Amino acid sequence: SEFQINEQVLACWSDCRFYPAKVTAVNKDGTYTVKFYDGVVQTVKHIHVKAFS
Amino acid sequence: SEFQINEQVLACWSDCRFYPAKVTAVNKDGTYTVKFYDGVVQTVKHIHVKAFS
Repeated sequence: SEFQINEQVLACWSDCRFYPAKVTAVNKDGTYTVKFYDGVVQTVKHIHVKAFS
Repeated sequence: SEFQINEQVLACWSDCRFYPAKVTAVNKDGTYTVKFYDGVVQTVKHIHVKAFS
């Protein structure tokens, strides 16, 4: 089951730590476009993100 | 003290884990160009890599 647009997830950043990011796009190739709080955007594989609570 | 070209370090990858990578370039802007075992190249800040241990 895929995370949905506008949904918050934990995404990995350059410091090898996870931060909350908002799914801005779900792609057919099995990736997500996510946006961190500071506006930084990145594309990541579904398996590289996880639930956030 | 900066890591040097050809020197190996631990670099962060998309799965938020560290893997051994070879420093292929030391840049004036304080970043490294590193190459993982599988040939994957990425540019990272100095503070985002650590001694290969």
